[PDB]
Amino acid sequence: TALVCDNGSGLVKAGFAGDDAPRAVFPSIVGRPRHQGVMVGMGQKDSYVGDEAQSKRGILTLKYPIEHGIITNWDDMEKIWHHTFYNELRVAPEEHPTLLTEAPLNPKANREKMTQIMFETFNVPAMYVAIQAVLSLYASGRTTGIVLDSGDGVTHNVPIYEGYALPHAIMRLDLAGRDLTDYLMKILTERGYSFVTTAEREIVRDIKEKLCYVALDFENEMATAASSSSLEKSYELPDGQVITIGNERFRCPETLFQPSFIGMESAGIHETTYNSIMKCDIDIRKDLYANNVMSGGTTMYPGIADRMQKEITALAPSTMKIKIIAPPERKYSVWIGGSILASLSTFQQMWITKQEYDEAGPSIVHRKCF
Amino acid sequence: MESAPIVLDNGTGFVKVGYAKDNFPRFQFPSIVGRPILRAEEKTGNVQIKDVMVGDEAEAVRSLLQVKYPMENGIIRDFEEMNQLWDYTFFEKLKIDPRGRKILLTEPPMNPVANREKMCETMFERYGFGGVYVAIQAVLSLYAQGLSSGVVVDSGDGVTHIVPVYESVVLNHLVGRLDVAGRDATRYLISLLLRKGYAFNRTADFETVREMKEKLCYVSYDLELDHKLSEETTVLMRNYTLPDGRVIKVGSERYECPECLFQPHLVGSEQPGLSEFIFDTIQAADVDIRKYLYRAIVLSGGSSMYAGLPSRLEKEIKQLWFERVLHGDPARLPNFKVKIEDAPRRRHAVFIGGAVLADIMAQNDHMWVSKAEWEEYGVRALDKLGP
Amino acid sequence: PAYHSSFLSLTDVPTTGNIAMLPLKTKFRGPAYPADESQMDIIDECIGLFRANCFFRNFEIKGPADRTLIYGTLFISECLGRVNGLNYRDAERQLNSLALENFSIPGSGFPLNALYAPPLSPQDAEIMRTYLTQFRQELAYRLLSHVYATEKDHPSKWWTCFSKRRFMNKAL
Amino acid sequence: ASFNVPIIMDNGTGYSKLGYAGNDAPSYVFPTVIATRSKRATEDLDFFIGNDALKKASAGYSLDYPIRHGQIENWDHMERFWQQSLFKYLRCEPEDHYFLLTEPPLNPPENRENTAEIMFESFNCAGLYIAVQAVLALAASWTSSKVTDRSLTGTVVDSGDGVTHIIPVAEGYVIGSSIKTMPLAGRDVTYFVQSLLRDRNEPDSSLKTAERIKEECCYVCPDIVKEFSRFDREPDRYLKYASESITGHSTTIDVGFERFLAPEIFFNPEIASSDFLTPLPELVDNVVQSSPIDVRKGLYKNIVLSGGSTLFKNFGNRLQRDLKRIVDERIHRSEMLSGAKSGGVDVNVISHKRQRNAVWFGGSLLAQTPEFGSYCHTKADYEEYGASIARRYQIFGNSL
Amino acid sequence: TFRTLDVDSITEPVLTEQDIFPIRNETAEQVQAAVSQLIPQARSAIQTGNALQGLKTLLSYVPYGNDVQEVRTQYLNAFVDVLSNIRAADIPAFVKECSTEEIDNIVNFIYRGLANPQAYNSSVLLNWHEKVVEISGIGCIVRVLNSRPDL
Ligand SMILES: Nc1ncnc2c1ncn2[C@@H]1O[C@H](COP(=O)(O)OP(=O)(O)OP(=O)(O)O)[C@@H](O)[C@H]1O
Ligand SMILES: Nc1ncnc2c1ncn2[C@@H]1O[C@H](COP(=O)(O)OP(=O)(O)O)[C@@H](O)[C@H]1O
Ligand SMILES: Nc1ncnc2c1ncn2[C@@H]1O[C@H](COP(=O)(O)OP(=O)(O)O)[C@@H](O)[C@H]1O
Ligand SMILES: [Mg+2]
Ligand SMILES: [Mg+2]
Ligand SMILES: [Mg+2]
Repeated sequence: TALVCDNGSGLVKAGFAGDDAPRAVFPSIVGRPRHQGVMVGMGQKDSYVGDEAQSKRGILTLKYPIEHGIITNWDDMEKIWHHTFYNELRVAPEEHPTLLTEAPLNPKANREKMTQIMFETFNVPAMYVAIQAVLSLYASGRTTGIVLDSGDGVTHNVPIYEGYALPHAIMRLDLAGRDLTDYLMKILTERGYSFVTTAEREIVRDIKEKLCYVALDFENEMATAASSSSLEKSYELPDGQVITIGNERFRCPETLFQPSFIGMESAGIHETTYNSIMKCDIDIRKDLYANNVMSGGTTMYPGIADRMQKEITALAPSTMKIKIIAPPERKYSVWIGGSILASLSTFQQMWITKQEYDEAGPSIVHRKCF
Repeated sequence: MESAPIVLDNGTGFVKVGYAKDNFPRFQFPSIVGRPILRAEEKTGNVQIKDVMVGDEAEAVRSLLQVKYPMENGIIRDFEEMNQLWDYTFFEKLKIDPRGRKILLTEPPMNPVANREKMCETMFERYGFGGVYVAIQAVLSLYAQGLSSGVVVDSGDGVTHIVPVYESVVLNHLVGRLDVAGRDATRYLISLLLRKGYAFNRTADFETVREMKEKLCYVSYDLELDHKLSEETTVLMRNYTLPDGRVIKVGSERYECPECLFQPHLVGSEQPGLSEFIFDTIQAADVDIRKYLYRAIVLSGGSSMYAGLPSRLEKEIKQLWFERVLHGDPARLPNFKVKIEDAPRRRHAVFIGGAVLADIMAQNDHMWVSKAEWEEYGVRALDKLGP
Repeated sequence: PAYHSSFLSLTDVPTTGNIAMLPLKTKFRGPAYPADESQMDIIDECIGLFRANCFFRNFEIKGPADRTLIYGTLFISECLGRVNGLNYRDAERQLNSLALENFSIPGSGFPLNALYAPPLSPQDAEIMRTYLTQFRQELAYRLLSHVYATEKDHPSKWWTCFSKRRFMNKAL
Repeated sequence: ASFNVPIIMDNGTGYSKLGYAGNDAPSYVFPTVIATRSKRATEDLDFFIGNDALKKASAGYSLDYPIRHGQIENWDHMERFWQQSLFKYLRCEPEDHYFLLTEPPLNPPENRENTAEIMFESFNCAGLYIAVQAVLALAASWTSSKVTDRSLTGTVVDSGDGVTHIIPVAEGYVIGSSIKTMPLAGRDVTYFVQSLLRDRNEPDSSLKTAERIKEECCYVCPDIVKEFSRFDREPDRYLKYASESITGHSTTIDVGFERFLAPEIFFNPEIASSDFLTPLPELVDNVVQSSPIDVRKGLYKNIVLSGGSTLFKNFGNRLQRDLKRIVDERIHRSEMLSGAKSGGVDVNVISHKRQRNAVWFGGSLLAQTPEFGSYCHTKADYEEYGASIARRYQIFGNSL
Repeated sequence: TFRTLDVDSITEPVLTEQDIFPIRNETAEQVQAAVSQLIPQARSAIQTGNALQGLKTLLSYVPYGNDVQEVRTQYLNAFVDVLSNIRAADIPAFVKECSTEEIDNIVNFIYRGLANPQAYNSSVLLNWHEKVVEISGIGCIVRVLNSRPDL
């Protein structure tokens, strides 16, 4: 078995090649205690990761060692990788070759340090570092498509046709579930609710996952919310305190289509996808409209595929047949695609081995990986 | 007196009130309401206590009162007591008939909408003001400077809030609350003095430690130096006499109390302190405007008045740019320019700027939300008051 | 906290200065409106609360009903000072003599002249005196039914111990 | 560290509990009192402590309690109390042993500094751990020492002779920002019982007689105006207590409303004091509502009682019902705004077989840990840095 | 963490001692030669039993500078040796005839002597301190407090 590890910007997903779901899926978080007052000898330690960091979160300051798809803390990312191998998968990584994942248009030093730590600290036999969006295509049983991936820290469009990527037409936006959680923590202040700790951020992420949705037509949902409580819902805080949420349910996801809600100068995900297909050549522009693959947990909102369809059909010419491809497994599609790729016969010659790393150094990843 | 617009800084710790073109508050008094109490305490025939007593009438007499605050954290907690402050403010401080007047109100940038709605409703439907404007407190503190760009940080009794402004555009996505201010520092002084065996649990004693903090506390410029003066020396020791006549000794608590602004974890908050909250805010602004925000960090509000706070804040921003931008390389640090703006009048910069803005819009009758507009649109009349 | 008057929940009650002239069950002459004989009134409340309330050292007054309960509470402390060692009959005559003798009203040596209003007119003073004399005669007569409940020639020690429990450190 | 059993000393305001780690009880439980005299000078040798000091008041010794309101305030007397604890009662050599000491969460930096110099320079102990006292009382609450029985989140209400403090602890970490203290405990309820015997002019109002009337006669009622009324309605509510005088003759005391009115000191501290006003159920609410939102269910689900002054009959039930009232009124204000029922929160106040000495039993259980000698100051740390090594607050957030 | 990084030492350079006290207008070898001419006169005045003239000649010039500790300590060795060889009855008659600048130099160099008792006899320096302060007053010590740090 090869390992597949999706280096999720908010959620690590790990398992073995040829399996059809992650064996382990957990928060990409390291938590540290915000109190020095202690019980002696009591199972009590300098850091917690993943599900220990979530279950202990009230007394921890939580930080993600990835922000916007880039590893900002290498000393804590090696704790997360150590936890994937020795605690979640329960393997010695020096026995198993590892497929890793990366966002497009990242710093090259991210992919260099990511190959360096894997050979120099985890002693792996071999490894590879695929762009996430081509894995999500391979997870869906097609060789043409435009993949809208949207995780915790990044959202990106990759056009791909007959198995050839169009790298000049790739788009990347530093706006996803982290920024939507920030904006929900912000706009819930207008109801009178204050969420400010890195633990309350995880409560507001759960409010967002359970109750937020994409409005099919935003200004009509605003007029609906101003007219009736039929749009409002209730949430049980961990305190047993009951919270009421209304237009914040759809104002939060509207930021994905209107980045100016967070002061960000960008196209929304409709216009970003349109400009990405419109940057491909005219014969390929006929086909990728019928194959808008959606991927990652920020593409998981209720109503998102129907509104993504009604927006992208207003930008495209009226003769085009448009399809949004949004599987119920889309949360895991980059991992499922990595599980497929690491199982292919023709892939086994294109790993990076420990031998060619010793012969070339960490810069080898730029000649082996797209 | 005059037909001018009234300006009211109905702040969490103090009301300040007056009119357009006033260079200082016409009156300022504690935003407190008192009810009669008896408390195994001194009594005399030389005073009389009414069933509601407020502002200066309460604060001068507070041994005789159950003191309560209508506001906390920048929001009205009890409108029945806020009505008693507003009655006092208009009818026996200003000695004015509000009927058809225009009034400028203030609040911090991230309040619940119900605060502004029920506050404007009260102005239209208790007092019968002819129009209202509600201004963000920190943009008024920039009007007091005569200034159109800079990051303005206002710290009062209830909340510390920050508003970046560039070329008169307000950067609404960058505005933030640090939920630590003068009341948290006063509650922390009570907690620190409780480790020394003193007690201040009566509602009347909160104003006593407020005056003690306001007299004796200062911001340490260099923590290991103030800890050295604290642990190796008696020079930080000071005596304070309570209105009881009791004397208390205070030492490290003088720098350890306001340190909760720069280290919020001391009061249980997980937020970054003043310097790191201001730095994370400027460093989130666009590349072309960061220099103009660092060259004008405008301090405002009473909780900016601790001795050495401007010095500590400037240092600690230079020191934080040196860690997080230069990664500890000295060679470029002299090129980084920061300027804290630290005016003498800055406790009242919100009022003084409200008195400027209320004059700029006094003749522009369409700029105010009208009573005739409120009674036909309701709360949707307030959609005039910015995004 | 301390216990406040249930009669603070009453409204449109007659008043003098800021005493409430509450409905009173009594056979003494004066201005107080006859209460129902079947229900607790301010004197059944004032004696029932007194031996709890005299231990508290903090009390916030909700209105004129509590100003009336406080004047009663201070007068029960006076009665339990006057009553000691007496027969029930000697106590009735001593505590009626105490109730009737010339006392300070609010607005005159009154101990709480900051918390009570002066009488609102020269005639309000006479209705305040004629109410407070009737009230405190009834309050004295009612207390004696409790302190001489089990025996008749000596005051119960379970009531005489409050004779130095000076409510809020105030006395008449 | 040494292989010898650590020595546990919980020095309370009322009582000192002395023993060795791993025993099924303290070896000694006696008052934190010293009896002192008031051609070679030896009056600093002539003192006595504990039960043997109580015997010396008739021999002209002045008794004093060197700990008052939780804090040591006479370091001459506390040094002599510790030397007599070590060399008479525990009969131990400090050079061979590691020590577990205790003090309240508020206690001054000055007290831990003064404690460390007496332990390392007067006695020369091998090492010292000064524990956060009610954090040990959480560990005494376990059903057994095994890891599966541990409940590392809970509020602990400790109420001894001198002070009562409510400590939130979650996942084994103390939330020091949320500590509340009430300056009233078992001694203030004795002074109130004594004051009521004295108001009735009873034949005896000595401090021992007021103490014994707390331990035997007092209990917590629902409401003092209903309970005063029950002392009219039912006649056997008044007890008769037989007491023997200092000069050795019998007396009989009628005990009355102090049976319920004296334990009411915790639930209405305006009875005891001008300076503290918040009742214990509201004070425990203020601890949990100042504490982080994710730990609030855990802190209400496990409210551990500790210290002798929590042992009043019906005390945990009064605290539970009054706190459940505060908690459900706050939850229902939110259900009534939202139009949906919550899951609620269970408030559980826990009384347990080791509640009387929970700090000592916790100190014993934590000093048995293989790691314990690494949490102590060793005398080699003290030889470098002196008493400043103990000065920094353990429980609260420090600047620098 | 940022709190401990010294920014002040590089963003606001503080005054140096040579901003307060003027630079020495003589080179290190020039002052070392000037003292090396005086020490033999100071030694010779002890052998003729004229140690009072030994001090009056030695005191006519004083070395200063952080670059000259070797010749400053050689001058201090000669100064303490001269003061140790003057008879205690001669001190009052000599001190009253010194200038204010010679007195300032005597009270400065008895202070450099008192700072190093393993080299210098404090007993004679304290006897000189008593008599110089008795005759010339407190202001001579005030001039030493205020004096240059590289004397
Ligand atoms: N010299 C001072 N030193 C320290 N604190 C001060 C000083 N002067 C005022 N304060 C504190 O500032 C607070 C009052 O400031 P201010 O009037 O600006 O607050 P506010 O406007 O009423 O509150 P807010 O703006 O949050 O609603 C009080 O806590 C007061 O003690
Ligand atoms: N059902 C959902 N609806 C909306 N957001 C969701 C949903 N499920 C998960 N999320 C969001 O998915 C994000 C994580 O997506 P993921 O694809 O795992 O990102 P990443 O791979 O980069 O770590 C989180 O921000 C989370 O809030
Ligand atoms: N059964 C009891 N009921 C009520 N109080 C008790 C009981 N047993 C002991 N006490 C009281 O508990 C207090 C001693 O508790 P302890 O925990 O030993 O205090 P401390 O540690 O502070 O010295 C004393 O006031 C004592 O009289
Ligand atoms: Mg991802
Ligand atoms: Mg303000
Ligand atoms: Mg104790």
